[PDB]
Amino acid sequence: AKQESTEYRRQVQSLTCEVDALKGTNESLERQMREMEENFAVEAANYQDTIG
Amino acid sequence: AKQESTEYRRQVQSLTCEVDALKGTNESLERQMREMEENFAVEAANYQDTIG
Amino acid sequence: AKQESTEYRRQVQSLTCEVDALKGTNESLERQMREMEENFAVEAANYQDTIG
Amino acid sequence: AKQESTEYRRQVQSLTCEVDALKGTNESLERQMREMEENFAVEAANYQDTIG
Amino acid sequence: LRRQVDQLTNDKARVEVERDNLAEDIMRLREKLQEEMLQREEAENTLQSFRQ
Amino acid sequence: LRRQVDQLTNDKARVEVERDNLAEDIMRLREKLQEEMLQREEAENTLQSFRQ
Amino acid sequence: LRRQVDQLTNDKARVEVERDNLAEDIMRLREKLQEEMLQREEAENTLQSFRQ
Amino acid sequence: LRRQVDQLTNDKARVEVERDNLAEDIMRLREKLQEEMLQREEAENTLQSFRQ
Repeated sequence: AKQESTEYRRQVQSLTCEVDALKGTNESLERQMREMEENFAVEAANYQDTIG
Repeated sequence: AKQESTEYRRQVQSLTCEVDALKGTNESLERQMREMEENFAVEAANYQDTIG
Repeated sequence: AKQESTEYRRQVQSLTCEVDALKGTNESLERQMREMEENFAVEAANYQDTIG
Repeated sequence: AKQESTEYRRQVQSLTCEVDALKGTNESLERQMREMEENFAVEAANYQDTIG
Repeated sequence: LRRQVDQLTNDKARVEVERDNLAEDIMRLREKLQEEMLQREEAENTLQSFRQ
Repeated sequence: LRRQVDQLTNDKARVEVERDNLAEDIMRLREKLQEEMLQREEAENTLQSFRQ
Repeated sequence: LRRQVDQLTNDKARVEVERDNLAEDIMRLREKLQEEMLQREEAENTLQSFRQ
Repeated sequence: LRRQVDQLTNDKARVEVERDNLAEDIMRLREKLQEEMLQREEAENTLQSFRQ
């Protein structure tokens, strides 16, 4: 368990930061989905402003 | 079990920061549905110059 | 006014989630302070009777 | 009014990405605090076991 | 005159739709370079902390 | 031999923590500066479609 | 064991310099990367003024 | 004839200021990627030293 702890502290900190990087990725993927909400909206409405 | 308890607590706290950064971006999708209503205000403006 | 209503909503919601993530940071430290205090105290009690 | 609604849309989109990045920086501090806190819990347990 | 009025009615609706789409399509190309560099700085910093 | 261990490994651990602080600050600054890229480098080239 | 610690001490000192190589290029990068996030926030705000 | 000469004036000097900002983006994302590439080429072998 003392030998294990020398990798386990890195495995814990890497799997923490890889979860935390997936968590900053998931908030930023919902920002890509907001910017897709604006893209489907400008596609629908601003195209019909050009028809207007 | 305390190295393991320090791991899953950090991964759950990182996931708690996800779940509240996702909601502040769900509150940003509620603005991209207004950038929709502004792109429809440009449809209504090109339809105002149409009708006029 | 719906685009500007989306500005203020996103900013206030995201600033609220920043205060929530900085509390998630403080709660991680306030838990770690107890997890190390429990790791010191529990193994000091296990070794107290063994040394005794 | 459509041009003003298009300039405030750029201000919305820029300020959304700026506060999403400051939120993603606070979640990154939360995740780095976890990976230091996972080491501190393990260093406390290793120290107390080594002494006893 | 109306040919250039239809020119903005493409231009404006296009810059609004391309803004909110490429926000996610390019943010999800910076997030993956953060994945590639956190797998470097994990592999540096944690290897000083494993020496202390 | 083991007294040479205690005095050698600990003056090295002093020099190593005099570098582990720099590698924690760069890894913290990666997570933040990438959250800055996630907004700024999307906006940059997206807004060059509009520069035209 | 003492050959393994005379080795782990010479290793500790070598490998602190072999991390100081990486972390000094990441430290130079991090300082230049704070300067770059100002150059790309200059690109966001400049090209978003030009989008308006 | 005015609208044809005007559309050729616009498409010409469009590419003049498009290009120079697009040469700056393609440098701004490169400055980052080249400084990361410098570290990444030392960091191939030192990561196997660190673990030994």
